Amino acid sequence: PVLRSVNSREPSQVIFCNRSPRVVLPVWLNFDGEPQPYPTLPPGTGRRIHSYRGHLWLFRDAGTHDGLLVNQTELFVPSLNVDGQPIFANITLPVYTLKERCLQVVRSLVKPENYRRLDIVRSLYEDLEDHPNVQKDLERLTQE
Amino acid sequence: MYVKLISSDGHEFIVKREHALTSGTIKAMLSETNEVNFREIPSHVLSKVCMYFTYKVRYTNSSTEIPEFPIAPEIALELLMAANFLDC
Amino acid sequence: DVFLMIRRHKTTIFTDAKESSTVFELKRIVEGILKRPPDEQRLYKDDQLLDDGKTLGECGFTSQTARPQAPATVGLAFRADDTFEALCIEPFSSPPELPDVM
Repeated sequence: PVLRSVNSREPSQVIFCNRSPRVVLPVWLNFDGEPQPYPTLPPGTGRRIHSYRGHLWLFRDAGTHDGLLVNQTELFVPSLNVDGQPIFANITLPVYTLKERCLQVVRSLVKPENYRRLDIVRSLYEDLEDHPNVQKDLERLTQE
Repeated sequence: MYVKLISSDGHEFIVKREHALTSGTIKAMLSETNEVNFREIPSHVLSKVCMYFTYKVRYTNSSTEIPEFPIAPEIALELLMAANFLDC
Repeated sequence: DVFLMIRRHKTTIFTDAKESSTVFELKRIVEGILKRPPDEQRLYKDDQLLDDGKTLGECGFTSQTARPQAPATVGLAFRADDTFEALCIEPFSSPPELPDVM
């Protein structure tokens, strides 16, 4: 594949800092390019973790898998440390489109089996049923 | 430079043109003078859309911590339909 | 900075200010949109009335209560023919009942 961590074996110190109101799910793309879930971070918390150079990380909402930003981007790759200073991965809420934010709220209020009992266009049923997932966004990143 | 957005029930919302152009649909409509009338969007929904424009412009390309944009359950569906039509 | 909705009958204006900004300064920008004099403006804070010299922080408006995503409402009335109007803000439409699926 393309989006996959590199088995560098070069230690790199990182602080996952959750600066979002969401419960954050750290996801490590293993050397095969397959996402691997890691322990979650509650909102407003930070943990000093041990990763390695060239390893790919992405961050999601633990409950909804909504995409989150890290250091203003989507993918975070640790770099070699300098002066014993850790690398800060600042996880932040994106500025969602109004539509995507609307879909998030609706998805949390209506059971998925009852999406199609709402008074909306059929095109919105498909949008509501198109839940965010890591595999979806990896396809976008690989092709670019 | 301001633009007036008028809801279906008669309420009038005056917002900056920059904020209004967040919506691709409004941009085409804007180009009366600097006035747009929405026939399907009630006032309680159009008021929340303008809050999104202010929220969108405020926290876009900013290092300040981004807060959650609040959407009450009562207005969730109507905002979704307005958002889908407005492409914002 | 603070974000507020200046409301007057069926007229709502979205604009930003600061806790240090004074009531008279807010009346300045109101003239910038509505083209009306500050002399014929009467701002309100929950039918409490606001003094031209006091600041938004002194009037209770705060950055945590005046957010971009949830601006703080400010009443407005105009003095027509040397007679101030009474507070009359048109309420927004009420949302419908919540479907059972919610």
